[PDB]
Order: sequence, then structure tokens, then C-alpha cells
Amino acid sequence: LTSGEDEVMLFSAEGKVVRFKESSVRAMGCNTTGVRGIRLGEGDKVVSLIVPRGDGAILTATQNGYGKRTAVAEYPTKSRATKGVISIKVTERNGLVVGAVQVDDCDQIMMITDAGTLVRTRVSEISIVGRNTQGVILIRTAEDENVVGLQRVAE
Amino acid sequence: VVTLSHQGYVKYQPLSEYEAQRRGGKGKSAARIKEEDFIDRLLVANTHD
Repeated sequence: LTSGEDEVMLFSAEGKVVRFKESSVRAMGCNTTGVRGIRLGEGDKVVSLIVPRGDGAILTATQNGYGKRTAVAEYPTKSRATKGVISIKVTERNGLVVGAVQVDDCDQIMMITDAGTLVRTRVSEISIVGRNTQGVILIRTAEDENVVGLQRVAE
Repeated sequence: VVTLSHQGYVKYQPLSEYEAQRRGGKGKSAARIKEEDFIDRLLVANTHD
């Protein structure tokens, strides 16, 4: 749900962030195709969407349960249908970016794999790092497993 | 909390059944997975929504 004036952030599994004002997009009818809003590359899919609100809340994840917390304000904003910057290091211990959430402290998150294995932990043990950093161990993923879900649990 | 399968099977469970821990644990299986299926969705919401 989007109010009259806010911001839209798009994310990709290859570490792409695109921020632009929602004013540049006009309302349309029901059975309308739409328009392109991000200069998407090749071999990538938009796997997450966040509407920023408040401040000081950002989290990511990978196929092996590696993520980090970064400041919201350090993400550059350009016009729509434009290339973004690298959000997190791909490396080889992480895999592919699955989803992103806007969670501050005093909250908890849940991660579920393709074969169940539900888990619930807090965000106190994850610190604030720079954007160009690799992930750290969050959940001990098992063999033949990849993280599929990521949800935020409030206080 | 609501879980969905690839073939499509819905269910919700009380939130109090789970407890927080330290990062790096294994974690119990939330739902008895099928022989050939996998979970592709997850959501947390109030009962009256």
C-alpha cells in the first residue's frame, strides 16, 4: 500500500538498488500493461520490494543465511529506469540475494527454507556495516537447502 | 503465521509456539513437508484481517 507521496526501492538477487519518487509514476486503469521503472539487466529477477518509512532499518539475506544491517540514508537515488549500485557482496559463501526487510532493533525475524526448518532470532547480534560488505553467518543452513522466506516480527 | 506449498496447501499456527534464540541454530520443521514439494511463501498477520 502506497500513500500520496513516498519512495519505492527495488532490489535484485545480483545486488542492485533503485530508488525513485513515486510521483514520476501515474495512476492507470485496471487492465493496463504498465511501464518499466528499473533498468533491469540480464539473468536477474526483481525478488524484493521495500517502501522506506522512518529511518535506521535495513536488512538483507542470501541463500545460505548471510545478511547485514546498513543505514537507509546511504543509498543513492536516481530517476526511474536507471542502473543501481552494488548492495552486498556476492562472494561464494552467500549465494543469491533472496529478500530484504526494513527492521530496526527490538524486533525479531523468521527464516524458512524450502524444506521447513523454521527459525526465529533477534536483531541485536547484527551490527551496522557499510554497503560494500559481505554477509556474516546468521542461520546454520544444512546441505541441499536454500533460504526461501524472510519475514519481520514486531515487538 | 501462514505457510504455502508449491502445489498449494495453506495452514496457520499460533505465534507463541516458537521462541527466540541465538543466531546459528538448526530450527524445528514448521510443517511436515510433502514427498515432492517445497515452501515458497510466508506471511505474518493478525487473525482479524
